[PDB]
Amino acid sequence: EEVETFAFQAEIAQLMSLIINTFYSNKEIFLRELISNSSDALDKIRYESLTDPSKLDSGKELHINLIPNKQDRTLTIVDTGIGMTKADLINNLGTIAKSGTKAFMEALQAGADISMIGQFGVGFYSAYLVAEKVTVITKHNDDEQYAWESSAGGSFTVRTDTGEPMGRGTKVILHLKEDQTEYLEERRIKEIVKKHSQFIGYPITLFVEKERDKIKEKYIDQEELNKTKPIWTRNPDDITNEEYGEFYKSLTNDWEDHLAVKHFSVEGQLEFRALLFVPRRAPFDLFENRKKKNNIKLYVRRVFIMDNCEELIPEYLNFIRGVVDSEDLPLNISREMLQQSKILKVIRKNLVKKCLELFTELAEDKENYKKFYEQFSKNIKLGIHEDSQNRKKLSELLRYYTSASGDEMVSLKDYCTRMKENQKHIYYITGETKDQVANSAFVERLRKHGLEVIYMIEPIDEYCVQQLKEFEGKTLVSVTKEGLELPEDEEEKKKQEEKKTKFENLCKIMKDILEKKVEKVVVSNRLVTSPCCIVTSTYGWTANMERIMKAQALRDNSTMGYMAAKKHLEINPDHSIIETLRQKAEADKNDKSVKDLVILLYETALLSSGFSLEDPQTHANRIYRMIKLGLGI
Amino acid sequence: EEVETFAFQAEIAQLMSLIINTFYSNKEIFLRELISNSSDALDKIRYESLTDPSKLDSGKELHINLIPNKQDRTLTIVDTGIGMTKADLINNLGTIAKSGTKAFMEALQAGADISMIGQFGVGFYSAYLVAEKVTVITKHNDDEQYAWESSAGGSFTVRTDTGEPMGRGTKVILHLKEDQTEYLEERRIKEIVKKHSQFIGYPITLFVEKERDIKEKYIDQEELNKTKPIWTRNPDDITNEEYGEFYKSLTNDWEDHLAVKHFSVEGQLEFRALLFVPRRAPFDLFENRKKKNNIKLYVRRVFIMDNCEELIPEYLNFIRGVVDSEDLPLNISREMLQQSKILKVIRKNLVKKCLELFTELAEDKENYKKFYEQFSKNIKLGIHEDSQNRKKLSELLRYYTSASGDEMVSLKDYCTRMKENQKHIYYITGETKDQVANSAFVERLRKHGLEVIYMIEPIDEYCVQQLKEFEGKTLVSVTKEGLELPEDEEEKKKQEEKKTKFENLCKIMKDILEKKVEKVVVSNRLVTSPCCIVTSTYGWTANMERIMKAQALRDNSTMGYMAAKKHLEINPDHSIIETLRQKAEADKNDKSVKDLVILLYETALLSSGFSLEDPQTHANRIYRMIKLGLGI
Amino acid sequence: VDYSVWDHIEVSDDEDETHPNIDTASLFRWRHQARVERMEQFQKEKEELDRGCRECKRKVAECQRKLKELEVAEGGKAELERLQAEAQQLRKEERSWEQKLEEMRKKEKSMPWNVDTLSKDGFSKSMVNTKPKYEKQIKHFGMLRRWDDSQKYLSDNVHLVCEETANYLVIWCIDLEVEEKCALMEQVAHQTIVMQFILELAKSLKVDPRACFRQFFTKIKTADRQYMEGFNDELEAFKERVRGRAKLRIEKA
Amino acid sequence: PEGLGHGRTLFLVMKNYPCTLRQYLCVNTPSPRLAAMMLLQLLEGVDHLVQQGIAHRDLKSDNILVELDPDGCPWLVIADFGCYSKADAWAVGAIAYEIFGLVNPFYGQGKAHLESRSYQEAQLPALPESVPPDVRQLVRALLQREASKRPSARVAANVLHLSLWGEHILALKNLKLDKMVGWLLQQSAATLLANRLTEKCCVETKMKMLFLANLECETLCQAALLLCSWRAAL
Ligand SMILES: Nc1ncnc2c1ncn2[C@@H]1O[C@H](COP(=O)(O)OP(=O)(O)O)[C@@H](O)[C@H]1O
Ligand SMILES: Nc1ncnc2c1ncn2[C@@H]1O[C@H](COP(=O)(O)OP(=O)(O)O)[C@@H](O)[C@H]1O
Repeated sequence: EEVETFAFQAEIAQLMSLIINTFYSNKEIFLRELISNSSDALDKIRYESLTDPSKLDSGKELHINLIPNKQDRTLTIVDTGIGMTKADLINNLGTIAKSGTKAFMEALQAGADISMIGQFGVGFYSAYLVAEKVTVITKHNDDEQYAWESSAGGSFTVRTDTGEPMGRGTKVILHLKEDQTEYLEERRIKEIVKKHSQFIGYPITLFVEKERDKIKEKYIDQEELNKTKPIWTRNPDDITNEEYGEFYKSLTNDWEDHLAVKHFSVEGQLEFRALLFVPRRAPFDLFENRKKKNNIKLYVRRVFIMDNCEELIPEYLNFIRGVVDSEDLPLNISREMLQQSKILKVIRKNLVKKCLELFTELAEDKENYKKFYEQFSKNIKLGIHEDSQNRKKLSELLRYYTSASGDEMVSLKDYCTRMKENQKHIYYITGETKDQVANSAFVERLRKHGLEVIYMIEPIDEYCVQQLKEFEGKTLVSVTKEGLELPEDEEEKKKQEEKKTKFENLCKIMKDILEKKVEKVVVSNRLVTSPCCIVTSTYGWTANMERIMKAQALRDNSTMGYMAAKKHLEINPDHSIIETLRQKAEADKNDKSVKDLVILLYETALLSSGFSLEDPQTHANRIYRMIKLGLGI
Repeated sequence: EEVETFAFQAEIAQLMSLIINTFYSNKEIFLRELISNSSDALDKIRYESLTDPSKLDSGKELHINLIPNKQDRTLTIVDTGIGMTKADLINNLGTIAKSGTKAFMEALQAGADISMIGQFGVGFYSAYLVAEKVTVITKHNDDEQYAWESSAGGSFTVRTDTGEPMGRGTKVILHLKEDQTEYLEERRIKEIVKKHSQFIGYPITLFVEKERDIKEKYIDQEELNKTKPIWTRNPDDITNEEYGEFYKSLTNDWEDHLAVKHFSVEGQLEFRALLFVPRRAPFDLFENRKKKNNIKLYVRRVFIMDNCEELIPEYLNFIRGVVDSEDLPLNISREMLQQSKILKVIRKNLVKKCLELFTELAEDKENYKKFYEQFSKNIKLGIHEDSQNRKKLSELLRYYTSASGDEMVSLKDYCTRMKENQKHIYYITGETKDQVANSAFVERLRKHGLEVIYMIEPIDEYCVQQLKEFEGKTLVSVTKEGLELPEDEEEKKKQEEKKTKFENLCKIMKDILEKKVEKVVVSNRLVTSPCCIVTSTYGWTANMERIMKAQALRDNSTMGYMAAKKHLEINPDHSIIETLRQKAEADKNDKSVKDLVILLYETALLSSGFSLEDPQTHANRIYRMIKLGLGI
Repeated sequence: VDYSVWDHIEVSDDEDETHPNIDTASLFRWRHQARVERMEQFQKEKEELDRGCRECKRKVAECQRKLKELEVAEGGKAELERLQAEAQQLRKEERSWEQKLEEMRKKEKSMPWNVDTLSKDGFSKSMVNTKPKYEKQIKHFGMLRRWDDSQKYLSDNVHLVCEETANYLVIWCIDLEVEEKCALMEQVAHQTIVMQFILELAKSLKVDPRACFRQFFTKIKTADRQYMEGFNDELEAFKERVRGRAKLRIEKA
Repeated sequence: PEGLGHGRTLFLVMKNYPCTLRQYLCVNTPSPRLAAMMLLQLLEGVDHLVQQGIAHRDLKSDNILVELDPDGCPWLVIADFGCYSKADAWAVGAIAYEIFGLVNPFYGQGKAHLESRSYQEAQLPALPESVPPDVRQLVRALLQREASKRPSARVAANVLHLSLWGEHILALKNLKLDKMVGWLLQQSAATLLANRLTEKCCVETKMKMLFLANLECETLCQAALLLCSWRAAL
C-alpha cells in the first residue's frame, strides 16, 4: 500500500530541560565546559594566525580571564579567541547538538597540528546548571559586537551591542541563581580550576576584587592559576631531571623531588602518553583503606576525566603517582567516565609492564635501590602474593638478609650463585626478628655444614613465600619442617641409623608420657647443640604462620578455633642431657623425675621453637618449684 | 536596538547518534527499557479498565512475552497494553523527547493510583544499541493494525499492517546486529530480566524453542518474574512466613532469615525498605574488597544501582535488604542518582532503623545469643568506627566475666553487680579465656571478690581503646601501672610498710637487671605469684602491642616506636622474694642472686603475655638448671 | 560520533572470569595461551590462503598464456576446449578463495582487539634522580590561631617545610612579644610550640616534621578537640623563653 | 606523648597449598561422603573450563593441587603447574577411582592418552562397596567408551548435587520429582537437609553457598531422570 516517511523532530522545550538536569552529575563542571570551549576558540585563532598574521592584528595575547563580581552575582569569563559571527552565534550556540569546533577541524587540512577539545555540541548549555539568564557578548572579525541573551526558555535574542569594544573574543556573562552563589568566592573557583582544566594551554588569570582602603592592597589581583605547563606532551631527551621534578612537586604537593621517573608513549588505536613517578618516601596512609586507591589521574586532550578507578593499576602498585593522557577515547556524554571499561584494562597491562621495567632498571643504583626497597618493600611482596604473571619478574626485585650476608641484604640470585653445587634448594627460616632466627636451634646444623640460609623476618613474608614455590629451577624449603634432608655422606647416614637404633625406645616412652601434644618423636638431624626442638608437619601450618593468622583482627573466629597444628618433636642424640635421660630410662621406667623432666624440656622447647604454650601458668609454676629448691626454701 | 528572537532547533542526525552511542553505559539495558515501556502500557489499560469494562473487551490477559528466534535473529517483545494509534505512533515514537506516558499521567486526576515508570522520553531509541532495524507492530482500540519501522537513520516509515490481528496490544520486533547475537540465547536473557526488572508487576513469560525429538519443549513458557514485591504490601499484614519466602528468593539461601525490619518514610524523601539479617554469616565477608553492601536500590520497582558504599557504613555488610523509592533525581542513563547527598540521608535513616532491630532483638536471649555469636565482630567494628552510634552500639555487647561461666553477659549486668565502691569496670585482654582466667593480675581482685571481664578477642583492643566510658563508670585494664582498687587504711599503711622493707631490693634488682625495665616496685595486685610485668600507663599494653606487630601490613617505624615501657612488680609476701631479700641484704653481688633475678624476670615476662626477644638464652638457662639438678 | 570499534576487545587477565575451583594463575596462562594460539592460527590461515589464491590466479594466468600460445597454433583448439574447462572451474575455485578471502576480512572484523593488536609501543625513556620565607603570611597564619586556617594556609607553600619558616617564627614571636601586645604573641606561639611539639613527635616518628604536618593537624576528624590538650600551658611555658628573648630584644630595638 | 596508631589495614587471607592430590591421597584416605564432595568440586571446575573454551586435554592427579584448610577439609584446585570436549570427563572419572583408594586402572591398563583409545571391555576393576551405589553407577557411566553416552560435566555435577545435598527420598527416586522452577526452591529445601547432617568438615557449607545458586532445572531434570533410572534398576 502506502508507506509514508517522516523525519525525526524534537521537542525543544523538554529536550533542553533534559540536557540541563539529567546529564551532568556534579554541578561544578560548568566551569570546565566554558573554559574548554574558550580554549577551543583560542586554538582556532592561533591556527589562523600562523597562515595569516593579519588575523592576530586585532589583539596579540591569547588569555582566558575569569572575573567574578559578587555585587551583581555575575561571573564573567572572557577569552580572546576567534569570536562568533552573527550567523555563527545563531547557528552554533543556538542549535542544540551542533559544534562549530567539529566543523573547523573537518574543514581544516588533514594532519593539522591543532587538537581541539569539544565535539558533542551540547556542553555549553550546562551553564544553566547554575545560571538562569546567560548573556554572551561576542565580537569577531568581519562582524560587529553582537550580544546573544537567553533565559533557558525556547527563545534566544541576538542584538547588536554598542558597549565597550571587547576586541576579538567572547565575553560570557553568567547570572547565578540564589542557590549556587557559592561559586562566587575565589576559594571554590581556584579549587575547581585546579581540579579540572589545570593543563589547558593558555594563561587563566582570575580577577578578584579585594578592598583595603586603609597602602591599600589587592584592589584587583591577577592570580594566574594555571601555572605548570604540561610536561608529558614535550618530547623526552629535552627534559632534564630537574624539570621532571618540578612537575612532581606540583602534581602532588611535596617538599622534595621524586625518586625515579618513567616517561613513555604508545601509538595505535589507543594512543596515550604517560608519566610515572616513584616517590622518595612512602606516604603515611598507604594501605589505610583511605578513599584514594590509585593516584594516577587520567586525562583526555588535557582535561581531567576521571581518577582513582581501581582498574587503572593494581593495588600493589598503588604508590606510583602519575598522569595518563590520551587523545581520543570513547567518552560518556557527561565526560566523566569511559563508555566501555576494557580500554582501561589494556591501559593497565601496558602500565604495569612499563612500571615493572622502571623497577628492574632501578636495580643498578645499589644505593638508590636500597632506599627505594627499604621504603616500599611491602608492596613488592604484596604483588608477589597477588599478581600471577609478573610474579616471576617480580621475584628478582626481592632482597633479604642471609646467614652469609652481614648487615646487607642480597637478592635471591646472589644466593643462587653461592650455592654449594649440591644445594638443590634454597634454605629460608621465617621468624620475628633477625637475631632470634639467627641463634635459632634449627639453623645450627647448616651453619656447621656451611649451607647458606635466608632470614625472612617479616609478617608479610609468609603470604609471599607460600606462593613463591620455586625460583630459577631451584626450590625453597623452610628449615622448620619434618624432613629437612640436606646433602650428606653415607657414613653419616649409617651413623644416624645407629643413633636411631640406640634411641628408638626413648622416643617410644617419651611419646607415651608426653601424650596428647605431639604426634611423634624421632632422632633429629638438624640439631648439634640443643637437646630438642619442634618442627611442624610437612603439610600443616608452620608455627609462625599460625601465629600470624591467630593475630589478624578480622579473622574468622570459628575456623581459628577449629584449627590445630600437628607437632613433631626431634631430639639431638649426642646431647649429654638426653644421653643421661636414656640412661635413667633404660635403668627404670615410670620414674617420677623422668616424667617431670620430660614435660619440662618439652615445654621449654615448645617455647624456644616459637610456638606459644597454651597456659604459661603451669610452666611458670614448674619453674618456681625448681627455684624454691635451689633457694632451699 | 532591534532584537531578533529565534527558537532553539536541533540537529536530529547528531542527536540521535549521541543518544545511542554516548548515553547508556551498558548495552544490556535495552531489555530493561522495552520492558518498562510495556509495563507502562499495561498500567494504562488497567487503569482504563477500571472506569470502563468495555476498554478491556478486546483481551484481558495483560501479559508480556519475549520470543527469541535464533533462526532469524529477531527478538520480539509482545504485550497486551493499550497500543498506539497512528497519530501517537508518529508523535510519540517519532519525536525525540516526547513522553506519552508523561502526558497520560498529567491528564489523570490528582489522586490517581497508577505510577508509571518513565518520563524522560528518550528510552525507546536504546533498542538501536543492539539492533539494526526496529519494527514495531501495534494495534490499539479505535485504530487499525499499524506497523512503524525505522533503521536509526533520519527516517521512519509507518504502514497499515494486514497480518494476523494481535487483538489489542503492541509487539516490538528487533533485528540484532550480528555481533550481538549473544542476547538471543535463553541464558543471557533470563539473567538480565532477573537483574533488572524482576519485580515488575505483570507476568514475564519467555518463549524458548527446544526440540526433544519424545519431542517436547517445542515452545516452553518459563515465567521469569515470579516472586512478588513484598515491601509494597502493608507492613503488619504480612506474616513471618512469606517474609521468609521473599528472602530466599531475594538471596539464594537454603534457610530463612533471622530477623526482618520493614518500614517506610513519607517526607520530602519517600521511601520504603526491607531489611533482613541472615542466620549464618557469609563465608567471604570481609574478604572481598569489591562487595561492600548487599542492599539494592530500586526506583518504582526497577533496579537502579547497588553496592554503592554510601548506602550503609561498611560494618553492616551482613544486612541484606531492599530500598525502594518513588522519585529520585536520576541520571539520564538511569543508573546513578544525580544528587548523592540523598544517599546520605538514606544512610542515616537506615542505620537508625537497623540499630533498632538489634536493640529490639536483645529480648530473645536465645536468638540474641545466636545472632551475636555470629556477627559480633561487626558490632565491635562499628564501635571502632561509628562515632555517634558508639553509645547506642555499646549495649549490644556481651562478654564473659569472672562471675559468669559459659554465659556471656552485657556490660549492664556488670554495672548492676558493681559493689558500691567499684567506680570502674575491670577488664583484661588476652588470647584465651582460661589463660586470662588463671592470670597473675586478677588474683587479688578475685580474692577481694570483685568482678572482672575477659576480653579475649583480637578485635577487642580496637574497640576498647575507644570505648573509654560507659554509663558514667569508666574502664580500666588490670595490666596498667596504677591499678588502684578500694582498700582499707590499715592495708595502705601495711603496704607502705612493705615498701619500707623492700625498697632496697627493688633498687639492686633494678641495678642488675638494668635497661629492660623502667622501674621495679612492690606490687599490690599479686597474692600468689612472685612477680609480674605491667606496662606504662600511656604506652601500649602487652597483647595490644603483640597483635599490632603481628599485623600483615604495618608501618614498621610507628609500630616499634609507640611501645610499652615495662615495669616489674614484686609480691612482697611470697617466700621466694623473701629469701631473696635475705640473701641480698646478707651479701651483695652474689652470682646466684644475679642469675636468679634474671631467671625469674624471664619467666615473669613469659607469663605476662610478652614474648622474650630470644628464647635461646632462656632455654639454655633451663637446660643448665636441669643438668645441675640431674647432676650432670 | 561512533564508538563501534571499541566494542570488541578481549583481555586474558580478567578478574571476572575466576572460579573458586580453578587456580587463577593457570587460568590466565591458559586463556593467554588460547588467544595467542587462535590469533596465530587465524594468521596462518590467512597466509596459507594468501598463497592459495595467489597461486590459483597464477594458474589462471598460465592457462591463459599457454592457451593463447595454442590459439595461435594450427588445429589444436580441442586442447583449448579441454583446458578452458579446467580453467573455468579453476577460476571458480579462485573466486572461492576470494570468497573466503572476504571471510578472512570478516574474521579480521570479528578479531577482538587484544593488548598487542591495539597498540604498538612507540617510545620510552627512564631517568633516575641521582641528586643527593613569607613573613607576613607567617603573621597571618599566626593571627588566626585555628590551626586549620593556619594548616592549609601554610600548606599554601613548600617554603613552610624549610627550616627558615620555623626560624622566622622564632624571630616573629620574639619581636612581637615586645610589640606592646602580649596576646598576639601567644596567639601565634600556640603555633610555635605546636611546631616544636610536632617536631619531637614526628621525631617520635623520626620523620621530618614537614611530613607530619598534615599527619598531626587533621590526625583524626575530632583532632583531639582541635587539640585542646596541653597547648595553652605548654605555650605560656615557652612564652617564658620568648619573653626573655623579646625583652632583651626590645633593649636592642 | 599520647599519639595515636589505631588504623585498620587491609585483611589478607592465607591459603596453604601443600600438596598435590596424588600425595594427599597416599598420606590420607577420605570418608565416602567427603570423597563424593571433592569429586563434585572437580566436576564443577571442569565444567567451568568447558564454558571458557580452554580444554586441558590432560588431567592427572599430579596436576590437581590440594589446599589443606588449617585442620580442615581439603579444597581442590585444578592447575597446570605440571606441564576436544568430554575428555576431561573421562579423566576425572579415572581420578575418582583413586580418591577411593583404588589405584588408577588406566595409568597402567592402557588407552589413557585418548579416552577414545579403547580400553579392554569391562576390565574396569569393580569399585569397593564403601561407595554409595549411585556414585558407583555414575563413574561407570562416565568412564564408558563413547562420548555419546558419556554425560557432560554439568549433568554429573547436578547428579551429585541431587544425591548428596538434596533429599534422599522416594519422590526423589523413580522420577517423582516433577521438574519445576518452584522445585528449585524445593531443591534448596532438599538442601536444607544435609546442612548439619555431617558437619565434621566445613567445606559442605562453603560449597553449598558457592554452587547451589547457579542450578538450572533442565540440566537438573536430565540429571534427575538419569539418577532415577540407575537407582530404579530399570
Ligand atoms: N568562547 C567561545 N568562542 C567562540 N566560539 C564558541 C565559544 N564557546 C562556544 N563556541 C562555539 O559554540 C559551539 C557550542 O558548542 P558546545 O555546546 O560548547 O559543545 P562543544 O563543547 O563540543 O564545543 C562550539 O562548538 C563553538 O564552536
Ligand atoms: N509497548 C508500548 N505500548 C504502548 N505505548 C508505548 C510502548 N512503548 C512506548 N510507548 C509509548 O511511546 C512513548 C515513547 O516513550 P519512551 O521513549 O519509551 O520514553 P519513556 O520511557 O519516558 O516512555 C512512550 O511515552 C509511550 O507512551
